[PDB]
Formats: sequence, C-alpha cells, structure tokens
Amino acid sequence: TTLERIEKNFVITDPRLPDNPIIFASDSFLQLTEYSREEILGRNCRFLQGPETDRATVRKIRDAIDNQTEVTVQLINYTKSGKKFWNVFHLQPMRDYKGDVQYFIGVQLDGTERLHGAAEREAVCLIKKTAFQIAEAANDENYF
Ligand SMILES: Cc1cc2nc3c(=O)[nH]c(=O)nc-3n(C[C@H](O)[C@H](O)[C@H](O)COP(=O)(O)O)c2cc1C
Repeated sequence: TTLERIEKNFVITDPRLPDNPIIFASDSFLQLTEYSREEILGRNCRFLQGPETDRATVRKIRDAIDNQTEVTVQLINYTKSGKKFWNVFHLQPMRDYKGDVQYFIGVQLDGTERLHGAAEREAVCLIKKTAFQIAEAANDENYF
C-alpha cells in the first residue's frame, strides 16, 4: 500500500513546472515502455506517441490538462523499441486542501486491442481505482 509498492503503470507529473514533466514513474511503467529513469524523468509523457496515435484523442488529454479536470481515453502508444500497444489512459488531478492542482496522476492499462463493452467498463473501473490508491499512498507518505 506504499507508493513504490503499487504494481501498476503510472506516472506523476508537475503542471507548475515548464511542460508538465514526469516527476515519478513507476517500475511497471518503466518495464512496459522499456525506458529508464535517466531517459524520461523530467520529461513530458508525449514521447509515448507515434505515427498511428490519434491526434484528436491527444487533444482531449491536452484540453483536460488545460481545464485541470480528469479524463479517460483509449489510444495507441509506443515502447522505446517502437512497438505499438493500446493504452486505456486515465488522468486524475491531485488537488490540495484549497483545490489547487499540485500534481497529475496518469494511469496506463496496456493491451493489444481497443476495448468495448464490459471489457472497457472493467478497464476503466480498474484504472480509476488505481488512481485513487496512488493519491492516497502519495499523501500518506508525504512523498512529494
Ligand atoms: C500525468 C500524465 C500522464 C500522461 N500519460 C500519457 C500516456 O500514458 N500516453 C500518452 O500518449 N500521453 C500521456 N500524457 C499526455 C502528454 O503528456 C500531453 O499532455 C499530451 O500529448 C497533450 O499535450 P501536447 O498537445 O502538448 O502533446 C500524460 C500526461 C500527464 C499529465
């Protein structure tokens, strides 16, 4: 139940810094994407995007960041070696006591296909629970 013990794909970014960089990436995220921490810490997550990534879906994420709201989408992402995967992606802002966004949590559920129906429902339920758990752990450890 510790932040570093959560065995899920996620990053935490700081939108009060230039270009909303990654300030924490989970071990699972590194294994999934094949990047190491000296490669992606302090960088924006958009390195996951590539030729087949749908630009309109990316705009939805952009808008949600600009508006400081949550969002859930499915989109194609790329590992460092350039292999494609489908990503059910959930963005969850982390607000302090007065409602200022301190960080964004980003959770990735990787797969080989875009999901529909009950399988999409399941995936979305899962990543939204994971984001809740991350937010609680980070706060309980005064991690950031
Ligand atoms: C916490 C967080 C996690 C993100 N995770 C992903 C991701 O897993 N895959 C992806 O394609 N974009 C992800 N993004 C989106 C990019 O960082 C960026 O916000 C998006 O591409 C839109 O901004 P842009 O138009 O400048 O590229 C994430 C953003 C944040 C803030």
